[PDB]
Amino acid sequence: SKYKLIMLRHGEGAWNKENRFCSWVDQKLNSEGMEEARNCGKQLKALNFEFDLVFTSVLNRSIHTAWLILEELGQEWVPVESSWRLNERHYGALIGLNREQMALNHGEEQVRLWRRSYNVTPPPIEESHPYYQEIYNDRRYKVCDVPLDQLPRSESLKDVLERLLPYWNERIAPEVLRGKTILISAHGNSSRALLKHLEGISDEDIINITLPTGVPILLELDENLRAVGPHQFLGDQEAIQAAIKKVEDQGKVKQ
Amino acid sequence: SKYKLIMLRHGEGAWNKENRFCSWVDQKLNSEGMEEARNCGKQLKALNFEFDLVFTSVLNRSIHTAWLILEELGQEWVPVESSWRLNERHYGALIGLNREQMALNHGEEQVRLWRRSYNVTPPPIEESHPYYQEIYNDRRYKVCDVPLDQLPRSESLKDVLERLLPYWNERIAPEVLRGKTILISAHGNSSRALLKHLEGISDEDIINITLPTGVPILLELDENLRAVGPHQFLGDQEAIQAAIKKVEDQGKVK
Ligand SMILES: O=C(O)[C@@H](COP(=O)(O)O)OP(=O)(O)O
Ligand SMILES: O=C(O)[C@@H](COP(=O)(O)O)OP(=O)(O)O
Repeated sequence: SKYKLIMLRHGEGAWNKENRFCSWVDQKLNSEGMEEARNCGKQLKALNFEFDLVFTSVLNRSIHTAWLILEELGQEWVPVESSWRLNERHYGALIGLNREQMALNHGEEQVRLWRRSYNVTPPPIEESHPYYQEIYNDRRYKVCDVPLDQLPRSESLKDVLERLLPYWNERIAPEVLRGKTILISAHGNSSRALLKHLEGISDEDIINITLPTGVPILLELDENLRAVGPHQFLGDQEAIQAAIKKVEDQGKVKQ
Repeated sequence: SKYKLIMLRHGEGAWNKENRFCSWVDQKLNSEGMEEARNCGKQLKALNFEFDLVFTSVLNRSIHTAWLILEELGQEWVPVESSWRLNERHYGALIGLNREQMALNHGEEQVRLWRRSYNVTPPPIEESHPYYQEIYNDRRYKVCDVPLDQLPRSESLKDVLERLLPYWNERIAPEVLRGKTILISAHGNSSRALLKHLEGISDEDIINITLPTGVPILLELDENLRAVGPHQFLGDQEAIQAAIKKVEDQGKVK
């Protein structure tokens, strides 16, 4: 048989309007991001989706996005599970910094490696970093399945997959094989990591994949939980392609 | 108090202005009801509550109340679990009717009996009722731990406790004993039901218990999960007392 699930990246936040890496900083959605979530819900309602389970990260923007979608669907009673393993990639010391500023300071090539490469690891975030405390003093990281001191201080996309894959195999994949309709409300790079795995994208090719925000991602899997075909985006394709470019352009020097 | 837990009933719903028995009909919170939820979260945050698990009914107003509370607490990550067993008492045929109009026509004492009695079972809702289809056709009841045809069509407060107690004993109680701080976002009568049980309130005394909306109810339990003392409403008692009278007045003429 074949199985379909929905994956999506939450919408806008104050920091991305400023083009700053947010990552593990628990920023809330802004008005726009909230609306993008509701629009995703309306599209899903149009397709008459009836979810059985929802998985999110422990970053509140991921959870609020799910809640907004469920409300649009009148499905607020559907079980939700949140895990740090779906958290956006940890950008380490790059957290809070302006992407275009990084391109000017280190060049576009380096920035593209930091943002999209598979193996490159961002410099780790140190205790002196402006957002260090706000992150590691939060109780949500004191009750994860890994000790607080063992949580990453930065992650390469490969690092993300290593901590996300076990969660997918052990808690999400089984539900898919049981025919459950699943919604994964994740982030830009945690989503790319999952896609890289399910579609068997190469270490090299994954660098060219950029996901637009607030856009339902359609993915169909076979009996072996491997992608039957490339992931697709639900909505106006031209607008989605333009949004993908805007994300890419955030790491480019003006011209 | 070896264990402490918070329970509360959600604020005003979409039918509150009309003062109609909502019960199993899935109406959403109105503007005021949302604020009541937010104020609850603020009050809980001021008292340093850190929840580890939240239980709600499957009625959206109860879930939304929990979500708003969690947001004020910055605890949106805390696990939430929902069950029809925490649903408000099923008002049967009385669903959709105006409380005050009933009081006018049948007498305040009669309506008070229907609302707070422990043993009186309201007339069952019938297929001809305006809100029957809307309730029993909903997918949330298709995936219950009980067959659709087995779900009640009306419930006395005693019936409510009977289908709520199992959920408490099997899912909630164990967590409390594990030291977890729990929040129960329930309803006017399902909350009364749980209180009767936990505080060992008599069949007669339970009739005089009316719970205010949007007010956190602190319950302190011992090793046997039995209330050590009476439930405590967290907030200004005078304002809380008025919130209670508001509920009682819903069944009074004028
Ligand atoms: O790291 C972040 O803040 C972005 C991704 O940024 P880029 O890797 O695309 O630059 O993830 P999001 O929080 O928007 O889901
Ligand atoms: O819908 C209901 O019947 C009320 C209780 O009504 P009364 O027994 O207080 O009249 O429960 P709620 O929806 O507010 O949680």
